[PDB]
Amino acid sequence: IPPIPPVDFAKYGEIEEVPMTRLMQIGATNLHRSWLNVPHVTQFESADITELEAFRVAQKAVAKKAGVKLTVLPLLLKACAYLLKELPDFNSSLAPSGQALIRKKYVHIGFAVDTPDGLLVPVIRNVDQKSLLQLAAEAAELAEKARSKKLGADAMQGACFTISSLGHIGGTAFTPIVNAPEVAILGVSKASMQPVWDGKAFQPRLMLPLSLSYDHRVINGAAAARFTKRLGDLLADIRAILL
Amino acid sequence: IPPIPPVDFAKYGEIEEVPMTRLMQIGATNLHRSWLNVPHVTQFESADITELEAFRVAQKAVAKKAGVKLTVLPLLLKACAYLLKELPDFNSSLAPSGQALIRKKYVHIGFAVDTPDGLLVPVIRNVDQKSLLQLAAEAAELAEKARSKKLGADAMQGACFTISSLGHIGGTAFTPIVNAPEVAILGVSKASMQPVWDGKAFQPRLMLPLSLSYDHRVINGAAAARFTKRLGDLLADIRAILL
Amino acid sequence: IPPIPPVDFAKYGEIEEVPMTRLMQIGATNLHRSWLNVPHVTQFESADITELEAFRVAQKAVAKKAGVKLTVLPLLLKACAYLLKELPDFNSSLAPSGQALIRKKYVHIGFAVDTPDGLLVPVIRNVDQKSLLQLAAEAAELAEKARSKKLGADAMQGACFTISSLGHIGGTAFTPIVNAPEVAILGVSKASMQPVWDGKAFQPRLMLPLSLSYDHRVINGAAAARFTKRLGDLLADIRAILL
Repeated sequence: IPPIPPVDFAKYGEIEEVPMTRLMQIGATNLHRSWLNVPHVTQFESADITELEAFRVAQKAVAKKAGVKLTVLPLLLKACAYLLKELPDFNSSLAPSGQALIRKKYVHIGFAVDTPDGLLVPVIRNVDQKSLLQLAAEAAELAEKARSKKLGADAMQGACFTISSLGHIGGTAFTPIVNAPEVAILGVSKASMQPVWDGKAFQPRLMLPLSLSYDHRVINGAAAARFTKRLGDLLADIRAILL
Repeated sequence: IPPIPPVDFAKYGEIEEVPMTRLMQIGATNLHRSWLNVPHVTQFESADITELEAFRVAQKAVAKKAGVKLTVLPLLLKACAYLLKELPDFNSSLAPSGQALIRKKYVHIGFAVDTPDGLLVPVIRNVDQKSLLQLAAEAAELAEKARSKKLGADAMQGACFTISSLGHIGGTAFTPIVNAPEVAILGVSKASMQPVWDGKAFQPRLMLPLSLSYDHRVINGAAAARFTKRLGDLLADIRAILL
Repeated sequence: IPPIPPVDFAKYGEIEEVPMTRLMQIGATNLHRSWLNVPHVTQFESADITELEAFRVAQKAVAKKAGVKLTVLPLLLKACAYLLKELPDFNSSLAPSGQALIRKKYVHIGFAVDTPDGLLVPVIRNVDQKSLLQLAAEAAELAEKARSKKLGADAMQGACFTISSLGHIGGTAFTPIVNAPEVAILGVSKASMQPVWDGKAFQPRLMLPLSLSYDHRVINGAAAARFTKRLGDLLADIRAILL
């Protein structure tokens, strides 16, 4: 792969060399290994979370009595675990012989935490088996452990899918990079009030933007549009997870 | 190109190996060969098809009397063939000497059909010369042939451009991968009612989302925005194809 | 990197070979070198420029008295220079030892001009130090020099960031390719009137679509969402540049 010509950057003005933490360099290498290895496609969709938000906000009492803050993330984690069980090609990996996929029978999901030294993706194990407030607490713990360099590498391992949420900073949608050997990563952005046709007039609904990137070798376009559609359906009525 | 480290996936839970059809493996290889070879950009645009939909729906009688179902696809095929004639760099390919483009003087277009064994892209030849109901029928035939493994490889050959339509499952936009040695692929998603400024108030218009990925080596950014703009214009009034 | 199988294209119809200008071939090579080398992500955002447009239009008198046309580009250039100073990782480059970043202490920005022979990206030096009408004039000069093959290669050098504006042709958003060894490129598309929730009803605001692609090795997802958010904030009130 042809390298970039070196440029003498100080010919154009003052420069200064800051160095990279080992975590950024590790990060850097893994992403470039994902990028050259995975033919990426991104599927955009946005979900109606007007009702999910109201749920979230009404349960602020309960959540505080349990010491967890309830955010959208445990609600995202729960719906994607249901779905990763319904559509198992998403919960799997290409075997190194290129000719089989390892379907994992377990659901562990990581999520991106951006710390000072770099990106960490702590994994929550068997997300399918935990409740909203369990997930809430654990997510929170692992994030502080991650910020405070106290996350032992055991916890960065063997995830089946990654969620990257930037809803807290902003943006309309992005195209995340798959953490190979996983096969898909959900990027989530800022929710906004949007007019939505109700058959007669435009209603304001709160809409969460979602960006699913996938490994096109394993997941085709119709499988991915069916996954973000189902996910949009589950987030608009989380009670469907009950049945 | 550095390979992905092998992970022992059964350390984290129960796994199961399902194998890949030869069609998926073929599929897989061709996409990775496209991905490493084509510097991709995706241009998003959305077109006003309120009038095209009404046309489509009013001609349901005619279409049934001819045995074809009229969908948006023959209407997409016709407009892109007009346009592939107007903007010939889109209907062409990079010569293997990297220093010339083969402009094709013919317009054959394929479209993605996702079958059980994998993705097939049957080609309709000389789309420029067929009418809406001819195109309607043929598309339909090739798709059933494709589902039923009866599509002879002659029909997967020598296309100039690909349309991938996921409007039937959902999604807001995606970033398709170019089927090299073609130079562009139109991805089409779900149409929705959207408010559109009429200079004075917001009108509800039915808007089709379009995602053109292209080979940035051959097509520059301004050529691609001019192609989806023209396409948006042609779909809002298909009568412009007449003149 | 596996090559594309050669196809005999004249088996399917009449072909014609047109050749590539040296500028397209140069262009072609640089993009493929960027693509294989940079793990790309694109961050979408859109900014409220209703007030910026009114400013622009009210100062048409002044601009004409100075001989410059005031467009959105000098306003984009100014806000990104402020911001490139606030978020210096965006104004920097990966050292060839892969383990340090060269932070540039200067702000020179290029912008894409698509000419007949190919894409040129003239650079305006020390954009941070020039005013709106200086920037206006210079941009304009360099563009005509670029169209007329009179741009000496000195002017295509040592830029820290690229803006590619296609707002003049159309489109909703695109995913530009980073001009390595730069680390980010802002793509800008067509502004449209959009309903925006004001807490009580939907107001029509003029919204500029922005698409920031970045080198994920150097910039993480949260840094990029913070850059397009800040940029959206600066374009909605350019007076913040004053303080």
